[PDB]
Amino acid sequence: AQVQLQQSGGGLVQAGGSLRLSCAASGRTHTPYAMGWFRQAPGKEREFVGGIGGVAATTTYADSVRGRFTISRDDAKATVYLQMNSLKPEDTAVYYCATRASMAVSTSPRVYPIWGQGTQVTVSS
Amino acid sequence: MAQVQLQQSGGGLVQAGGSLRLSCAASGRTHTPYAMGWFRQAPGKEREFVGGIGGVAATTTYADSVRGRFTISRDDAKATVYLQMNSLKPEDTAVYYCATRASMAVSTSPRVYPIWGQGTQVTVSS
Amino acid sequence: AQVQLQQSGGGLVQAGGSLRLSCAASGRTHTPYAMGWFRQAPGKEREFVGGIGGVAATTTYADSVRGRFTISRDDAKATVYLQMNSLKPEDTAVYYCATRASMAVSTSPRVYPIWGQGTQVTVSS
Amino acid sequence: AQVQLQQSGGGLVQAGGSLRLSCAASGRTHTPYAMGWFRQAPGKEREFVGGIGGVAATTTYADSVRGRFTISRDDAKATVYLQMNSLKPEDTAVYYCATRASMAVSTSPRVYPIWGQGTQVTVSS
Ligand SMILES: O=C(Nc1ccc(Cl)cc1)Nc1ccc(Cl)c(Cl)c1
Ligand SMILES: O=C(Nc1ccc(Cl)cc1)Nc1ccc(Cl)c(Cl)c1
Ligand SMILES: O=C(Nc1ccc(Cl)cc1)Nc1ccc(Cl)c(Cl)c1
Ligand SMILES: O=C(Nc1ccc(Cl)cc1)Nc1ccc(Cl)c(Cl)c1
Repeated sequence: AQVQLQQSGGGLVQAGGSLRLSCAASGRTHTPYAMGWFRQAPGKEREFVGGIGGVAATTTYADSVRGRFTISRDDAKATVYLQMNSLKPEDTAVYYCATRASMAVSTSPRVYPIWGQGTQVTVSS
Repeated sequence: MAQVQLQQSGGGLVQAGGSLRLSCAASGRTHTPYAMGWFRQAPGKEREFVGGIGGVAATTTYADSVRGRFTISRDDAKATVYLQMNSLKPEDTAVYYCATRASMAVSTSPRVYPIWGQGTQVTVSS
Repeated sequence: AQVQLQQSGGGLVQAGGSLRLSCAASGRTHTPYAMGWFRQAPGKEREFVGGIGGVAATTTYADSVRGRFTISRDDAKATVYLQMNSLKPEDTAVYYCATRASMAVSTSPRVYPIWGQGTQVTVSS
Repeated sequence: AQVQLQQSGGGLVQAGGSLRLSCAASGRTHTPYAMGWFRQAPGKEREFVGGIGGVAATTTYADSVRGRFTISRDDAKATVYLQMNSLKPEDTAVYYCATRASMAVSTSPRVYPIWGQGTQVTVSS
């Protein structure tokens, strides 16, 4: 692979809690390229959460996470973050970052050829 | 005695085009929907608004000169607000301050914020 | 009410993670005086965690936290910090700082007349 | 290439004042590896100030700073701090942090391949 994505920072929190995930990229990195966050809960397909792309770090969000989750990036560290607030039990899933050779963010996981390892996030009621 | 205390971290010297993350950790009677504003001040210059975050939905606002380069976010449970800087320029050199007030509305005037961080130096070499 | 201690910095940490607590002193402060750190889990008495005192900022630690926790102090801010690393569930507890009119760090809570209000630290695994 | 360190927080202080420097590590970090602090005044070569290393986080100090300066570590944030107290004008210098692929602390700058950018510190009369 041209690029390797290493994820950090999940765990188990109570409803209303916060977590921050990181996705550190190494290899032939290019920070304007799209980084997507996707999650997969038990029994479900990979659902798009949000993405970041472009020379100006523009973000886009799924309806179910807007306002609560925030995506950012540190260019010099080649790292993209997913800040999660007001967490809900329904947010429980394995979270993945993924990237592709385009600035454009897509909702389809299938157009991202490069995947991080996944991080479990679990939210108690 | 203040009702809230702001403790700033991060900063330093980087090259033009570099990146930094600044942190502003709030303690005491904290209420995370209240506005947190970032201001900067370079030696011999007036204070100026950088950007801010506020509201239940974490709405952000920025000065024109930093839009597309700086991003503000918050971590409610750590009661901490971050200012992510990318594509840094010599022009961005200054002490950076966070500030807060008992209102969700982000104001661009420093006068309306009664509570201040201690500042952190950011130097961007030419 | 000769010196008062305001704590900061508690909360939920994931197993293996880190947290810094703060204890700020106000009033007729003497930074060479001993600041003790103690914790209490439900169903146990306040047990000594560690402490700092003297002009040289000498420290001492309970066996179970040595290597993992560091105490330090900032004289101009009249603040003492508890840096905690490699946190595990056994560390979950309400954590207190305390002081006394003496440079000697005592392991007994009874000889400290000044207490901070305490903060909860919860670790899940 | 493998780890970067970013230093924070220089500045002016009065004699008798305190200051806290940070050294944030990023990349393929290993937190028990040795991080040394050095200082250099108007061209004199970097003299050792202190270091921290090992699983149990052991600290070592130069004679000229012991007691007054303290080093600690936050493993979660891959950051090392140097807290400075009772500062005096002879402490005026550029301070650096450095790291190496070994737990062992050494007093020689040479054996640390990785260098922070340096922070100025100035202490007045
Ligand atoms: O590098 C990246 N994305 C990326 C995005 C944000 C940050 Cl901070 C860092 C890296 N993508 C990339 C690079 C090369 C190829 Cl071939 C492909 Cl297919 C993708
Ligand atoms: O608490 C805050 N702001 C704040 C904003 C964001 C975060 Cl993550 C955390 C805290 N302000 C506040 C609170 C009380 C008073 Cl009196 C005043 Cl005057 C201001
Ligand atoms: O001041 C302190 N402790 C203290 C410790 C560390 C720092 Cl950084 C700052 C302050 N104790 C004190 C002071 C006065 C009295 Cl009467 C008594 Cl009874 C205790
Ligand atoms: O990681 C480190 N040091 C370090 C020290 C303190 C903390 Cl909190 C975190 C990290 N060194 C390192 C790591 C890799 C390489 Cl190749 C080299 Cl050459 C050095």
